[PDB]
Parts: sequence; structure tokens; C-alpha cells
Amino acid sequence: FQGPTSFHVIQTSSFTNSTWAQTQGSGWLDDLQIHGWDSDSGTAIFLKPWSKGNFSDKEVAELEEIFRVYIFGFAREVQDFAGDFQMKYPFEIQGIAGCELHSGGAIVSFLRGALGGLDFLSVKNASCVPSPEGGSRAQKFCALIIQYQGIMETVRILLYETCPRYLLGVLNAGKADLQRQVKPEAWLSSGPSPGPGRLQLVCHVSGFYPKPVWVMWMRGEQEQQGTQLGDILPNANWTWYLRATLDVADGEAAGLSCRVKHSSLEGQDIILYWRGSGLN
Amino acid sequence: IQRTPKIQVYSRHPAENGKSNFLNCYVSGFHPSDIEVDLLKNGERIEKVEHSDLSFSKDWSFYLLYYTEFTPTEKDEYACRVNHVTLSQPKIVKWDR
Ligand SMILES: *[C@@H]1O[C@H](CO[C@@H]2O[C@@H](C)[C@@H](O)[C@@H](O)[C@@H]2O)[C@@H](O[C@@H]2O[C@H](CO)[C@@H](O[C@@H]3O[C@H](CO[C@H]4O[C@H](CO)[C@@H](O)[C@H](O)[C@@H]4O)[C@@H](O)[C@H](O[C@H]4O[C@H](CO)[C@@H](O)[C@H](O)[C@@H]4O)[C@@H]3O)[C@H](O)[C@H]2NC(C)=O)[C@H](O[C@@H]2O[C@@H](C)[C@@H](O)[C@@H](O)[C@@H]2O)[C@H]1NC(C)=O
Ligand SMILES: CCCCCCCCCCCCCCCCCCC[C@@H](O)[C@@H](CCCCCCCCCCCCCC)C(=O)OC[C@@H]1O[C@@H](O)[C@H](O)[C@@H](O)[C@@H]1O
Ligand SMILES: *[C@@H]1O[C@H](CO)[C@@H](O)[C@H](O)[C@H]1NC(C)=O
Ligand SMILES: [Cl-]
Ligand SMILES: [Cl-]
Ligand code: NA
Repeated sequence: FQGPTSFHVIQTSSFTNSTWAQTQGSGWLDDLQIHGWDSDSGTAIFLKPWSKGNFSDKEVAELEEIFRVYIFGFAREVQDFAGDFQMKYPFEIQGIAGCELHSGGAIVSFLRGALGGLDFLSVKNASCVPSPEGGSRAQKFCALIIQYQGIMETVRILLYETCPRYLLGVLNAGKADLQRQVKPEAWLSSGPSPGPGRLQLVCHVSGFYPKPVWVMWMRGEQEQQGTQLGDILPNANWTWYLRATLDVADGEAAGLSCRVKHSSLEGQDIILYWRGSGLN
Repeated sequence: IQRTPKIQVYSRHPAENGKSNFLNCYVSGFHPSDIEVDLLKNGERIEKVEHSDLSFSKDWSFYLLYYTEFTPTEKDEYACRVNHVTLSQPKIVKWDR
């Protein structure tokens, strides 16, 4: 199957001072948002009709209650730790937790936490593991957290029992959107590049879904090794945009073409031809 | 410790004067999360701009997408204006088709 293979929840908790913290949260299938967290209500916003997967309304409400309690409890615990330790305000904590379906069918779960944009801890086989980047502060935090009754047990159930069944249910519920095929469009542009008599050609490819795509500058059947892929950028509405560049000598751009291959094209590759003397 | 935003301005479709399109501003690689982003038409803030909910990459850097419908012309100038703790003043990145 195509499209996303993982579900994760993220947390960003911003601590302004000892009495003021704010948390932002959301739920995602790979890079696609499916849940929002509404701080005004302490509940989740379901972005797609199928966002609850195969979960009952009661299970969805119990999970929202767990997150609501966690967000409140977490801010209180951090403010206490920050005071006991050498923590200067402001600071930000991030967390990510979820699971992914791999080839062969295994579902693997993960939980990572950061402080100041650096790794701080993770959960590896039901225990709190401090990250070396987190140093002594992470060792003390893990040792404190495991002392609170029920926490690690709740984490273990959510990660290893709840997440996998949720992921399967939501990948099936959302299949008509997650596994849809959207054709890209492509176009060429050019500009000067560093150095004498050098040109940079750009092949723009936009509007494709799912994310895997192949774009290469070519000379007939010869793939140009010099093709540089930019980072894949999002469009609104679950499609992507990519730039593939090639640096060439002036007077050597004629004969170049850009070829795009995508799952949506049914074997009909897009082929664009660069023309010289302003004939584009 | 703090990370300055990367700002990428691009249109959804190839630009054609008089044809409706979407203007995207992808702000990424920044830390901490607090940031102000505006899309501008001829130096003025566009009110009808939408944006993604906050997310972050594997290295913990935050990212956001801001977008709006726009109809490019020969004269009109579009840009993305960003303010963050790492920037002395708002940084303006012009859209160039
Ligand atoms: C939401 O969907 C989840 C996934 O459902 C499956 O996939 C989706 C996409 C659709 O195609 C569904 O039709 C399909 O069921 C549900 O979770 C899954 O539930 C099934 C059915 O209960 C369950 O199968 C059971 O598995 C155990 C063995 O499980 C262990 O071992 C496997 C490896 O072999 C491992 O992967 C597991 O993690 C466990 O360690 C097995 O003993 C069961 O056999 C018994 O029942 C069958 C009839 O079903 C019978 O033939 C046998 O003889 C025997 O009595 C049975 O095969 C899946 O394991 C489970 N998948 C996961 C990843 O958890 C989910 O169902 C709910 O949660 C389940 C854990 C279970 O409690 C169900 O009763 C619940 O309804 C569903 N709903 C929710 C709310 O999550
Ligand atoms: C439809 C979308 C849904 C998606 C579904 C997919 C599943 C998501 C999978 C991703 C997993 C998400 C993990 C989120 C973390 C949830 C933790 C629950 C804790 C509460 O539990 C917990 C809340 C109090 C918070 C105490 C501050 C410590 C916070 C630090 C925790 C670090 C995280 C652990 C890593 C080492 C509790 O102590 O609460 C009180 C508890 O509940 C009572 O009922 C019980 O009687 C008590 O004994 C317990 O103590
Ligand atoms: C903390 O910050 C908030 C919001 O900016 C402010 O209202 C509050 O009074 C400050 N409190 C402290 C601890 O000085
Ligand atoms: Cl995808
Ligand atoms: Cl030619
Ligand atoms: Na600056």
C-alpha cells in the first residue's frame, strides 16, 4: 500500500516563567495533520471524518481525558524540577510519540523528548532512557518520573497496545484520501549560477501525492548525475513541491530535458525540454 | 542554542499574469517556536492568510506553512515577512517567479 505508514502525536510546551506555561499539540499520519489539540477546551479537533479510525466515542473521550490530565500534570512537574535544578527561563520542551507499520508487517513504537531543541530522553522497551545530550539533568528526571505510580504503565499501554490498533484502524478508515493518486505538473526556469559562463536550470514539480517521486535532468537516455534535489516542500491540501536543479556550462544547456516519474502517471512520464536563446 | 528561520516563498502553480494561484511561505529550521509570519501584497499585510499547526523536524527545528490565494500581475509585488527572537528586525523575502 502507498501513503503514510505511521501515526504520531507531538507536544510543544513553552515555559515563559515559573508560573506561566502553554502547550500546543497535534496528531499526524507521517507529515499529514489529522488531529488538533484545542487548548480552549482541553479536547481534540478531528480534522478528517475518519480521524477517529475504528475507535469508539468512549475510547476517544478516555484518551482525550488522559492527554488533558497529562498536559496539566506535566507543566506542574516541570515547574517543580526547573526550580530544584539549574533551569533558566524561558525554555521549551518537545515530545513525539507514536508507532509505524514496517515492511513485513511489524509495528514499532517510539517516544522521544527534547529540552532546548536537543534530545533529552526516550522510551526503549517500557523504560525511561536518558539521552547523553540530556546529561545529569536527564538522569535525574528519568529517576524522578519512574517513582510516580502508574505513569510508566500508562505509557507502556499507550505505546505498545493502544497505538498499533489505532494506526491500523486509521490507515484503513482513511484509505480513500491516504492512498489517493494526484498528478504533478512541471515547468522549467533558469538563472545565473556562481562562476563564469555557468547556468542553473530548474525543473519545478508541484502538486503530487503520494510523496515518493523521481525527477532527473537528462540528455536523451543519459541521467545527469549532477542533478541536485531540493528538500520536498508542502503545498496546502496534502500535495508536495520539489525543485531539481542542474548547474551547466553556458552553451551546453541545449539538449537537456527534465523527466518526472510518479505513481499517479500510469507510466506516462512528464518530459520537459530546455530550449536555448529564450525559446522557453 | 537559538536557530534562525529559513524562509522559502513559492507559488503552487507556475505564474501566469491574471490567473488565480496560491502563494506559499514555508518557514523552517527555527527554535524556539514563537514566530510572527505575514504574507504581503505591495508591502501591506494580506488578511486572508491561512497557516498550518506547529510541527517540527527530527532535529527538533520547528516549521510552518503560511499560504493565500493570489492573482499575480506584471506590477504587483508579493513577499513573506517573518519576525523571530533571532532576527534584529522583520525579515522580508520577496516572491520571484
Ligand atoms: C481496530 O482495528 C485493529 C486492527 O484490526 C485489523 O486490521 C484492520 C485494518 C481491519 O482489517 C480489521 O478487520 C482487522 O481486525 C483491531 O486490532 C486487532 O484485532 C484483531 C481481532 O481481535 C486481533 O486479532 C487477534 O490476535 C490475537 C493474537 O495477537 C497477538 O499476536 C499477534 C501476532 O500473531 C500480534 O500481532 C498481536 O499484537 C498480539 O501479540 C489472536 O490470539 C486472536 O485470535 C482469536 O480470535 C480469532 C478471531 O478474531 C480466532 O480466529 C482465533 O481462533 C482466536 O480465538 C486474533 O487473531 C489483532 O491482533 C489486533 N491487532 C492489533 C495490532 O492489536 C482492533 O481490535 C480491538 O483490539 C484488539 C487488540 C482486540 O482486543 C479486539 O477484540 C478489539 O476489537 C480494532 N478496534 C479497536 C477499538 O482498536
Ligand atoms: C483518536 C486519537 C488517539 C490516538 C491513540 C494512539 C495512542 C497514542 C500513543 C502515543 C503515546 C502518548 C504518550 C503520552 C504520555 C501519556 C502519559 C500519561 C501519564 C498520566 O497517566 C499521568 C498524568 C500526570 C502527569 C504527571 C507529570 C509527569 C509527566 C512526565 C511524563 C513523561 C512521559 C513519559 C516518558 C518517560 C497520571 O498519573 O494520571 C493519573 C492516572 O490515571 C488514574 O485513572 C489512575 O487511577 C492513576 O493511578 C494514574 O496515576
Ligand atoms: C510570568 O509571565 C506571565 C505572562 O507573561 C505574567 O503574567 C506573570 O505575572 C509572570 N510571573 C512571574 C513569576 O513573574
Ligand atoms: Cl506519502
Ligand atoms: Cl535544443
Ligand atoms: Na537580522
